[PDB]
This record gives sequence, structure tokens and C-alpha cells, in this order.
Amino acid sequence: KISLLPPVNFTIKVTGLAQVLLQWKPNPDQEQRNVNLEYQVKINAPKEDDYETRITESKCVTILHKGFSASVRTILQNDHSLLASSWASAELHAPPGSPGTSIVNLTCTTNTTEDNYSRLRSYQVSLHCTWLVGTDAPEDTQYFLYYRYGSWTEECQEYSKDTLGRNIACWFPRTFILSKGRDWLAVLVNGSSKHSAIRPFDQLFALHAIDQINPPLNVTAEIEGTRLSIQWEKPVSAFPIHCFDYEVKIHNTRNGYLQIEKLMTNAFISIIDDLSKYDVQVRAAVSSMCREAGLWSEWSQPIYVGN
Amino acid sequence: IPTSALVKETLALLSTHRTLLIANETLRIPVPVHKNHQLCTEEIFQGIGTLESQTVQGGTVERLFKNLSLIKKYIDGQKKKCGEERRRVNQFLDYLQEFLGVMNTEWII
Amino acid sequence: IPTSALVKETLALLSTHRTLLIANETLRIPVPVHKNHQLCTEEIFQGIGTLESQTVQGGTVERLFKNLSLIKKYIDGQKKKCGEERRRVNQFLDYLQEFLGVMNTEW
Repeated sequence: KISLLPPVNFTIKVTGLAQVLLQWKPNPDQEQRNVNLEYQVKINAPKEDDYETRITESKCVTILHKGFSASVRTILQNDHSLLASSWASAELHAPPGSPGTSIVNLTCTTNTTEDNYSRLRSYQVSLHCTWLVGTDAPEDTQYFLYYRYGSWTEECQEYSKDTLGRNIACWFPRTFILSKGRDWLAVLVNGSSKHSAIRPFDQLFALHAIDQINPPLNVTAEIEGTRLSIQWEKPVSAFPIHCFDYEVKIHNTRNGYLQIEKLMTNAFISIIDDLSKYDVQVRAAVSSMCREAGLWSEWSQPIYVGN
Repeated sequence: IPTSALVKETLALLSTHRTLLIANETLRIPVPVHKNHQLCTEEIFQGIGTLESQTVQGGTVERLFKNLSLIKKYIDGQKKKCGEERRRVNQFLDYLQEFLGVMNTEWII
Repeated sequence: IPTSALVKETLALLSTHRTLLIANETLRIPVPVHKNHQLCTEEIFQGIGTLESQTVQGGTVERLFKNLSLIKKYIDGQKKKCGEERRRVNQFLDYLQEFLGVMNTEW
């Protein structure tokens, strides 16, 4: 004999950039707990999702510039039956401002370099972000950049500007972003004007999608008579050695004969002629075995070899 | 029958049968809310089991779930290798410094 | 009190009271042969608990074992978080793929 009561005190609070905490409490009017109740979270906007939880709170990572809406059920299930209560809902209203007041085309890029300034950590991670102002963007308005990785948040201090002195690009030589990180990069571009309201913009980036991979290093090609000998070095990244995909391009400068090998090893040797001149380039990308598929590096500086 | 190249072929398998596996839209499987993956082997491979006990044992699908089962017993192997060799105090404390050091540097907190 | 500050502190204290804990040579505690630490949290804190019941919680020795206690509670919370939420298959596979990628990266 059970009629399911919905949870109460359902809250949604912003806990950081693109990050909310859903909170609710079990209905105290629900018949004395002799059976284990669970809950079903449904996210209505801006991106639809639904899942279950054993507890009474849940963190949701989501953009906020479009507002946010969620609902939570009480669920009771065995095998004979499943019971679901009515929905307890809560929403965060969309930010005040006109649509054309927001920035346009937010593009961010992370890069890994070597950290000699700090013996505390291995490798730096830089952040370069660009955007457009907007058609309905006022002439007096200003923008502010913020990012978040994990539990750390920083505001930009290196702004590039346009004609009207309103911010259009950002630069972080140093970040809290982990070079082998596997969490989202929440980026926030806020606004302000004494003569209007500005709609902010936020975006979630995956590191594997924005991390510009550095080229293979020390690319050398030697001609030992009838064969070519090529070697390079696993680029400036925090990723080890058994985790890199390489493409090596051998171009016959004479007739244009072409050979490209996608490999993981750090050296390569093939046949050619004693007759022709060749130029060799190498290209790097983190293997699909350590992370999800990402960007390739630029080809190495063309090393023309032979004659 | 090795191990270090199982994952390479196993991950590649998951990249294909994804559309087949995610066809079940009612199924809810435990997913950790944190990114410290190795702390959650028991839940990950229990999820793999539930996902196996609800999947059409097809052709190139049935192999994936043995490769996952094989990976488990490599992990099950490493698990018992954590505490069956008693060594001298303090090699234990040496290990502990590394442990707390990793949690400090690597882990997200 | 914040976990990051707790570890930074606990590490320092651990190095100070080295010789003190070194004592009992009859004592034999399991020590892993690999550095996949996150598999051995149960083994490690079993080894921790076989010191607190043998060493003297006198000076700042007591602060060490209390910090390790709090670190254990943090880790226990992380394990509890392993299966609190049950999600769609597509999200599970994302984690499994991300899981297998870490093993490869860290080996």
C-alpha cells in the first residue's frame, strides 16, 4: 500500500561557471521509510537529459546563458512494478538582455609548453580565446572573460581590443588547466553597459577538441646511400610516448611520387633513389588510445634531403 | 594472448558498436560523478555486466564483452597484487608519500 | 580543512615523523609492486590502521593519523560517488572509453 509523494524543497543553485547543484529533500509526509526510495532527475533545458540517483542532490554541468530547467521524481521499483511520483520542478530564468547584445563565434585554443619557471609542475597550459562583438552590440559596451577548469576560476587580464576599445580576444599564458586533463573547460564571456542590458555567453569545451598539438621535434632525415633514415621526437605535451599517432610524408621533389605512413613509432626508414631530392615532413596527434580523437599538429618544417 | 594491445583493439570495437549498444534507452547504468576512474572498477565492470545481460549476443559484439571480461581479470590480477607481498617498514611509508603526492598533483579535488 | 590543503599538510607531517614510525621490525605490512595507487586504497589504509594501533599518538603523531583518517573519509566519499547516479548507456560508454584511455596513458 503505497502512493508516491513527490520530493520537496527542490533547489537549483549556481556553484560555478556552467555548473549547478540540484538539491531536494525526501517528502517527510511519505509513509515511514521501510522501503528504499530513489529519485529520477529530468533536465528540460537547454539540453535534455534524464537519470536516477540514490541520494537527494546532484551536480549538473551545463551552460547557463540560455537559462536552465530541471525536474525531479520519487521512484519506487522492484520487479512486479515501478512507481513514479509527480514532478517537482525548478528553473533558472534566462539572463536579462537582448539577443543581439551577446558575443559571436567564441573560439578557444589550448596549447602545452614546457614550464621552467616552475619546478612545482610539469608543463604549462595556455588559453587563447576569440569572439565577435555582435550586430546589436552597443557602442559603449564592454566584455569580460572568465574560465573554469575543475574547481578553479580565473578572469582574463590580457584583452585584445577593437576600434571602440571593447574586448574582442583573450590570452592566458598560464592556466589551471591540466595538460592531461579529461574534464570540461567552462568559459564565460560576460557583459556590462550603463545604457543597455547585455546577454552573456558561456560554452563547454572538451580539451581533446581545442588542444593544439605541437609538431614533432628534432625532425632529421639522413641519406645513407640507398635508404632514407628519419627520426623526430614526441612533441611538447604531457602525454607520454606510447600515446602518439604520427604521419610521415616523403615527397619525391623530382617526379612527385608520394608516400605517407600513419604510425606510432618515433622513427622511419624506406627506399628511395640515389638520384632524386626528397623533402620530409612529420605530423603529430594524440593517439585514439589515450584520449578521444583530436587535432593534428602542423607539419614539421620541410627538411629537403638527398640529390 | 597479451594485454597491452587488448585495449587498443577493445576501444576500437567500442567505437563501432556504440550505436548498437546505446539502442537501449530505458537502461540506466551507474556512472561515477567524478573523473578518478581507477577508484570505480567494481562499478564500471558491474555496469559492463548489466549491459551484457541486456544485449543481443551478436557477432563482433560478443567479442567486445569478453575483451572487457579479460581486461577485468587483468585488473582483478593487479588488485590482489596490492596486498599479498608484505615488505619492511618503512617501504610502506615510501609508497605512501607517492600515493599522497599523486593525489596532490594528479587527482581533481 | 579543504582536502587539497589537508594533503599538503599531511605530507609534511609524514616526513617529520619518519624515524618514529620506523620502530617495529617484526611488523610486516603489504606493499604493492606497482604504482596504480587507486586500486590499493583498501590495502593502504589497512596498513595505516596497523600503525595507529601500534604507535603512540602523543605529539603531532596524533595529527598525522587524524589527517590520514580525514583523507580516508575523502576517498571513501569518492567511492560512494562511483555508483550514486545511474545514467543512459551512451554516457556510461563515454566513461568506460575515458577509463580505458587512462589505463593506456598511465602504464
